[PDB]
Amino acid sequence: PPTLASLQRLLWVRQAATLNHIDEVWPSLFLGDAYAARDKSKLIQLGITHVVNAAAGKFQVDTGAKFYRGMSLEYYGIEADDNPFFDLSVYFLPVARYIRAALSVPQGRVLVHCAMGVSRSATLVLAFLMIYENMTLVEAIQTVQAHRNICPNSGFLRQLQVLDNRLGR
Repeated sequence: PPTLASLQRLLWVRQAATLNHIDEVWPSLFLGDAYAARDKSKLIQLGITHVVNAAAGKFQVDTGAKFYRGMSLEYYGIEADDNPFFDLSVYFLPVARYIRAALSVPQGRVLVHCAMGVSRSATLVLAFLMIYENMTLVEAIQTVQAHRNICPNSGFLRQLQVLDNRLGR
């Protein structure tokens, strides 16, 4: 049973010098930023079939279904703030399920992005791994963090612990 400090330490202890716009963090599963989000072309390259906008909203990364018009891809918008007091966890299961049914598609290649792809979307990716890849939070992080610097905020971490916990039992 880890403490917060241990996770944050971990989140610190393993971080490369730079951060890219997108990153395959798991087979057919990408963590990206809003730049990569609107990078229609690389999207094409990568063969993304599903975009998870965890920074969705007119007041945030307002890409929506319309931005991808003509493009052969499906969209999920989650109107979340990167605030410790924002309950991302209410999105934890449904998104795990969304991402799951996608990757279950042969072509299934999912992008999960927020603004900078390190916290809000990072977190939703974590939960998915714990929930559907049989991982734990630390394992999730070590796995994910092998390809992309991440750092869910304290409250998102606290959110994950709880999830780790429900799953422990």
